[PDB]
Amino acid sequence: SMDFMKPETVLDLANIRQALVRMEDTIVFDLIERSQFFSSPSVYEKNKYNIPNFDGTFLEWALLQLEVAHSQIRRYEAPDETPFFPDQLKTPILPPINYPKILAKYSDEINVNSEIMKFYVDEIVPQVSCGQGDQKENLGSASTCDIECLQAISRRIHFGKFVAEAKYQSDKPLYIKLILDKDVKGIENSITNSAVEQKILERLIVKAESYGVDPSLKQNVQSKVKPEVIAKLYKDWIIPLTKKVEIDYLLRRLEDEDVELVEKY
Amino acid sequence: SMDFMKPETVLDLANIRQALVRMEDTIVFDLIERSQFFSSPSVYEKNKYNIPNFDGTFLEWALLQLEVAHSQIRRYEAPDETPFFPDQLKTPILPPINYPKILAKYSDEINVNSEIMKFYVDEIVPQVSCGQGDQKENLGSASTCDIECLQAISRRIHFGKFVAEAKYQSDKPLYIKLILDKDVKGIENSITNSAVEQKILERLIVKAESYGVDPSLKQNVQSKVKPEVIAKLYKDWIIPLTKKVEIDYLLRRLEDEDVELVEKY
Ligand SMILES: N[C@@H](Cc1c[nH]c2ccccc12)C(=O)O
Ligand SMILES: N[C@@H](Cc1c[nH]c2ccccc12)C(=O)O
Ligand SMILES: [Mg+2]
Ligand SMILES: [Mg+2]
Ligand SMILES: [Mg+2]
Repeated sequence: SMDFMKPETVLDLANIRQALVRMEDTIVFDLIERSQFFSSPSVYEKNKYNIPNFDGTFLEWALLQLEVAHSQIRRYEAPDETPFFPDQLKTPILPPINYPKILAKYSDEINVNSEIMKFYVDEIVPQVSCGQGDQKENLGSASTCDIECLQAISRRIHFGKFVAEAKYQSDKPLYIKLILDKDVKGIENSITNSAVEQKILERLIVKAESYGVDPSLKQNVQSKVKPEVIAKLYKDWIIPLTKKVEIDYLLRRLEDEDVELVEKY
Repeated sequence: SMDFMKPETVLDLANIRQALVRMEDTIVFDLIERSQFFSSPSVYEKNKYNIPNFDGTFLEWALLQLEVAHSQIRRYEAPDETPFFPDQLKTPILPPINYPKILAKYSDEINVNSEIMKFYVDEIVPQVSCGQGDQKENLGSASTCDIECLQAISRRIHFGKFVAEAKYQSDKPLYIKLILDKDVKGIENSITNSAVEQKILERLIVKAESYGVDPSLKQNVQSKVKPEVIAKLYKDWIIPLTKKVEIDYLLRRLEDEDVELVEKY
């Protein structure tokens, strides 16, 4: 029932988990589409193409163009959108959506898109690609799929901000105590549910099978993305980084609280 | 095993079959992602928003921005990409890929993207959207999903150029006699296989259920996109328009053959 014009429907743990489940499908679809192309080392080589006045990889350059264009139509006014190039965005040409306040004022500074870009290129691309290879005529196709994947993974991971804020407002006296202690381990314990995480991993295995296998053949019955690769993407990267976002958000949460935490400290 | 650097592997009717089948997954995935948003009438209303120096809908404006950016990196030098705005593209900033010749010289002139935009907006959007209504904070999200859908559908329909050229080269003598005699029905009969059409259709219904139903919930099983809507999309629009591309390609095929056609004359 998530409605970003109604904060109470966004800061609802049941609505949040339902959206997270739906994001599993989105991410799996995007990886399956990226599995159409080879490892494509040229996409991720720094300045392989001497694009004038630009420094970086081809993927970074194509991502920068999309981000710049999407900033013109307010994509990063949304609280569930976190840009990879926050300093290079331009003023939108459409008037503001004017979202209600949901997250604390500093929330845009919680940005781990650099670590996402790093593990996506170094760990995921080699594992979801259909093979090792570099086809010049698929430079653009592969990098567009990369962008789709990168933006779905970044949305999922930075959704931890909504998880953290909803958890904060359900139990302010506990979290005020933890934040003033800087009890990083305590914060992690308060947000972690290992049993739920294992059941996410198991549902991902079945989604990779059901979405990644053509349902017309039962003679070449392999999934076009390895299910354990999908499960490992969450276990090793997406879930730990979501918690880092949540922890970093809470550690600064008293910056945007009334000094009536003198009551609870 | 299509290698667009190898013409013999592209004009392989078996290789074309597999690529069209792989495109079924891509289209179903995109419609499934579009089904997250409402019918969004504001996206498709002409000149609704205050966008300088432009006449059209917001979707058309956003699609134009993308096509212009992608043309800078040679997307429409590819013979399997057909632009929606062919007269508004920009000069590429990268040197060309240099594709070998696969299709006839006039191939870029057969372009049914106007028809695709029309039936997508008028017939597909209302049937896949989660409901009727506008949601201002999802104008961007819904338009981007539309663009993914439109580009996947356009690529599938304009793939009929490769189909026609592959058929033409498999049995030349047959087709010239037909093209010489302006028999659109005889050409239509030679390229139509109704039995395979019913088979891709039955596969689509199964694909819609496998990709659109959360497999952890496989009593109330509700697909994200109605299986009958995906079937009717191919039956009423995609298949007929692909054949239209094929006939219009073959009807002009003699423009790119030396006049030793006089043999078959
Ligand atoms: N596959 C071709 C054409 C293409 C498809 N989508 C693209 C997006 C961007 C650039 C190019 C493309 C290429 O990579 O060049
Ligand atoms: N949902 C918001 C933010 C957003 C997400 N993806 C987008 C893509 C383009 C533009 C905006 C967005 C909007 O449509 O405004
Ligand atoms: Mg997607
Ligand atoms: Mg090659
Ligand atoms: Mg897609």
